[PDB]
Amino acid sequence: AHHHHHHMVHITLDRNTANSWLIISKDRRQVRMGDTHQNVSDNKERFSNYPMVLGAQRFSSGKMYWEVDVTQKEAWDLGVCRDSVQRKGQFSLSPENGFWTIWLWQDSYEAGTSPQTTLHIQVPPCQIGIFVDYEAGVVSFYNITDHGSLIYTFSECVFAGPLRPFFNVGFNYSGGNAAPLKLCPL
Amino acid sequence: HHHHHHMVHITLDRNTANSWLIISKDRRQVRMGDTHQNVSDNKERFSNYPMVLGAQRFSSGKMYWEVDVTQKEAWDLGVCRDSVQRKGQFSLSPENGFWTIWLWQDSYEAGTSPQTTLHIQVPPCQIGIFVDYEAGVVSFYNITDHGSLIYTFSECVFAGPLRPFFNVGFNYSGGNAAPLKLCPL
Repeated sequence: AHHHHHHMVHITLDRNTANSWLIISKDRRQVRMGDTHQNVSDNKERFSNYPMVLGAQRFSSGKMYWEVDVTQKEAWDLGVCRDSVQRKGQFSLSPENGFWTIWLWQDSYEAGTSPQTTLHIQVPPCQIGIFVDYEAGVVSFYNITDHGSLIYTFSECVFAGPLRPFFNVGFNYSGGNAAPLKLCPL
Repeated sequence: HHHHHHMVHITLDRNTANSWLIISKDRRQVRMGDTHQNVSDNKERFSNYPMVLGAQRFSSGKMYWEVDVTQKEAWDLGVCRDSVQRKGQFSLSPENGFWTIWLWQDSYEAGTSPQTTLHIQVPPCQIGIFVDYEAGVVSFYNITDHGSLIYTFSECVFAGPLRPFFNVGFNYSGGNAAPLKLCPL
């Protein structure tokens, strides 16, 4: 269990960074993958190749905590990234590329080290806690569903500028990944 | 099957290939790399998926070729219109100019809209692809299972030249690094 709760922040999704196929709720607290290219203007901030979107918030100092609902989802990537991350084309999620993430992919939980580190989770999470300590260079992930158990911590992170909450809802080739990512209500 | 007498020698068209694809010197094998492969962007190149086309173009006749899929966790294979879109996101369907089958997360499917599940008993290691342009037919055969029929698209509206089509798939799991190979004649 942890004591990051007193550092919780209210995250909203940045529509200008969202892949053109994403459908984001009115309050910008939920996101799902849609079935068509969804009428949005071209900009350099927008992720082009993956169902990714950033939180609107920028962090250059302090301790921040937020929670993400992943109930019923078969794939997702979650964490935090540099504002400077590549938006266009193909790229790997790694600290070198400015991403500190974990994911669910094909029934396996992984930390986004390079190469990936498989995580042994006894209770599949329905909700994920994400903690960032900017000055310390720490990004931690917690299994809210299972006693706030620790999933993984990145340490000695090179943030090298502002950080952004990071989300990938994932594609849905099997039909089993339609569920949204939701930011849990504080 | 009885399509062996229509076999053609297929080679891969480098200019069409996703930029992370590693294509052998003989242009008969392809696998997913972990970085860009120092190729320049062009209008032909698939941008969003690890796809590549055969260099050959067909507007008539009967053609057959074979692809090795040994070990691979995921792939898409078949034939497509030369006019298919190369950029952005799209589904593989006849409406979009693709006649394909795939292996995705332990299920074999045909690329209809919506997808049609296949009835494969023996997991293939090699797939034979037959196209009869005039007949409007694309058929898939399980070479591993004595050439048994997998799937036939008929009443195909080819609507112009066709290209062999390949997708090696991404390798997020670490378990899909295997190449696609064009089997020797």
